[PDB]
Amino acid sequence: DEAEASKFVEEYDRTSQVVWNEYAGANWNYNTNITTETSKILLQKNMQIAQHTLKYGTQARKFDVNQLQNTTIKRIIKKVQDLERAALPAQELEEYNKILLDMETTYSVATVCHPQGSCLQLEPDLTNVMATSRKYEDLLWAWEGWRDKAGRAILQFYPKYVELINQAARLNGYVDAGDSWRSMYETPSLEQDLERLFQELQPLYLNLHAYVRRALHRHYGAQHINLEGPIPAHLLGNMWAQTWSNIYDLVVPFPSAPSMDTTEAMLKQGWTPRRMFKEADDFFTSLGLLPVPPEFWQKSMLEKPTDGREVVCHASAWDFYNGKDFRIKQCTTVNLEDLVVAHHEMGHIQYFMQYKDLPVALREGANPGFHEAIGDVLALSVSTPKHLHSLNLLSSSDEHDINFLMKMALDKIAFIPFSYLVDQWRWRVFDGSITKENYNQEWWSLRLKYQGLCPPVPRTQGDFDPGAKFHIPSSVPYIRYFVSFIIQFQFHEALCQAAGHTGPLHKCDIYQSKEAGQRLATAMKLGFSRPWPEAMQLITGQPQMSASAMLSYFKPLLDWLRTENELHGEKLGWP
Ligand SMILES: *[C@@H]1O[C@H](CO[C@@H]2O[C@@H](C)[C@@H](O)[C@@H](O)[C@@H]2O)[C@@H](O[C@@H]2O[C@H](CO)[C@@H](O[C@@H]3O[C@H](CO)[C@@H](O)[C@H](O[C@H]4O[C@H](CO)[C@@H](O)[C@H](O)[C@@H]4O)[C@@H]3O)[C@H](O)[C@H]2NC(C)=O)[C@H](O)[C@H]1NC(C)=O
Ligand SMILES: C[C@H](N[C@@H](CCc1ccccc1)C(=O)O)C(=O)N1[C@H](C(=O)O)C[C@@H]2CCC[C@@H]21
Ligand SMILES: *[C@@H]1O[C@H](CO)[C@@H](O)[C@H](O)[C@H]1NC(C)=O
Ligand SMILES: [Cl-]
Ligand SMILES: [Cl-]
Ligand SMILES: [Zn+2]
Repeated sequence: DEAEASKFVEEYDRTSQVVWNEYAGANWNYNTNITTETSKILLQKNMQIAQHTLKYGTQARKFDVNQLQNTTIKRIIKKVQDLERAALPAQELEEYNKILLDMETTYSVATVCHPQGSCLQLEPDLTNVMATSRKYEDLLWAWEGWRDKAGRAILQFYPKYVELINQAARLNGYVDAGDSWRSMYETPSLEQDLERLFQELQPLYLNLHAYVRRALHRHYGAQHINLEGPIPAHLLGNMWAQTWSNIYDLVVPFPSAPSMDTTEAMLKQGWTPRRMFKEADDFFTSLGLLPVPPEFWQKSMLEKPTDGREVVCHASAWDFYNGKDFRIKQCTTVNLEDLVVAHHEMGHIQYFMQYKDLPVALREGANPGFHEAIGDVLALSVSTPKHLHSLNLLSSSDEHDINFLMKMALDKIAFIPFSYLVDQWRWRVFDGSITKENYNQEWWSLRLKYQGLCPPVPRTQGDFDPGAKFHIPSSVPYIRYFVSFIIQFQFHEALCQAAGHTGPLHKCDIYQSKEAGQRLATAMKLGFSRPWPEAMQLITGQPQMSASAMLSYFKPLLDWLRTENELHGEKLGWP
């Protein structure tokens, strides 16, 4: 009995390595070269992996995991019993694969055109408009045009996708796809736990929101900003208003303090995408963590091809399940925002390398939020003024300190409500609370409730603004990012303590700390082998998610914001 189970998991492991490697290859070849041909081969590797999954999954279900002694084998088998989409009947599976492809392709190739003028892609053209334009109408053109072309085009697919992903979930024992996604945390209290964390971050977010609102009122005019209302969603420097640091220049706390736009210095000093990834590689090895293999530099796609290929630009990190081949696919622009993204992606690679010797079933983060957090933790240290000066991107006070904390808050704090709301919407869609008649309206009620944003153009029939955000057509869960943004501060706090930092958490730089590296490595090596609180304990010395570290980091800014907002009589929040 125990021996039949051990044999099954050995067979699953050897066979999955091969099939998954093949699938990954075909997926890569489509994502880096969208053609009718690579599309065909991919829809076919889809059948190969589904047949494997069905064969092994059917077998795994014949085991009574109740009767199994060995906890590693019990866990693998329990996981393999979940077939995901391979539980679907053939016709439904083919239909589902095709909608997924059609949605991701639609998003990745959408353009927004001036009439008898040029057509702009999201990366880089529209991204650059939203980051740099300070003209209401130009921002509006890009914000609305993107939703009209990408969002509206996804709407035709999305009800059918919901039906099929929910069907698959039920066939694997869940009540709907959102139940199956939440299950990845193995935490029955997840919903409650996440709300509590979100509530802890409200003082900070509301004070940041009010401060930024006031600054936007100063630039865009009184007739366009209601000081007691939501902020128009196209003014925050980002297509989704999910991060706000591109409007730092409008909101600087101490504009008299000498400053140097990082992005401008990178370009002035001839940085390239390769240099950006090498810098990240260097931070990892400085910690005693693993270097990316030679193969990574040969095979990765670190900038947008200029050779006529059409690609999925949206940055991602890829494991080919052979313990040797790891790659990033990103349409990298030379700027600080993408340096942070590069670190993020390099964290995923780091995780893949750390757990490469586990059985493939356990080759995941402790929970999905841990996978997202690793690269972000190193990027916190990278972003410090001291570290950017060491890279020759900054030439150099309480003034500079508050300025820095505001720059950081515009990314990290502004993202909290956005990252919370995405799957609050999708969970309700999947559980049937939001129908296709109310997709958009319910999105905007959440955008208002959590972020305090309004749409600058009233939405109409046929809009499907969630479709204009990559993870929606791509079927990538989002709550991981909310988790990540909380826990990355816990990890920074712990690692700073392990490295012997004293003084304010925000002045920590863990560059070259082997003590910090070792903490991270022990945790990453666990993969998915143990309940996530064990990885949390290895890093932090305690088992809980907690907002305390993020609050600690930002406390000097909280104080500064409260004093500033009070001085101007701001009314926090909106109706
Ligand atoms: C429950 O089952 C798990 C899984 O077992 C593994 O998979 C099964 C399907 C089957 O094929 C098993 O035969 C197979 O082991 C057991 O967990 C594994 O436990 C062993 C320990 O017996 C671990 O082995 C380690 O492997 C390292 C890398 O190859 C190796 O370097 C380690 O040794 C190090 O320590 C020695 C001490 O002598 C020292 O010389 C060095 O410091 C050296 O490097 C060590 O042998 C596996 O890694 C575990 N595998 C996984 C995937 O977790 C588990 O023990 C079992 N539970 C019970 C109660 O028996
Ligand atoms: C750029 C990044 N791309 C995602 C791709 C995820 C993915 C997953 C599965 C298949 C295809 C793509 C990731 O690396 O987690 C991303 O979407 N985000 C999120 C986002 O931009 O929405 C916020 C996260 C912090 C830094 C960058 C991270
Ligand atoms: C893109 O795919 C086409 C069709 O499969 C193939 O012939 C071509 O060589 C590919 N281009 C690159 C750069 O790989
Ligand atoms: Cl939107
Ligand atoms: Cl997730
Ligand atoms: Zn990620």
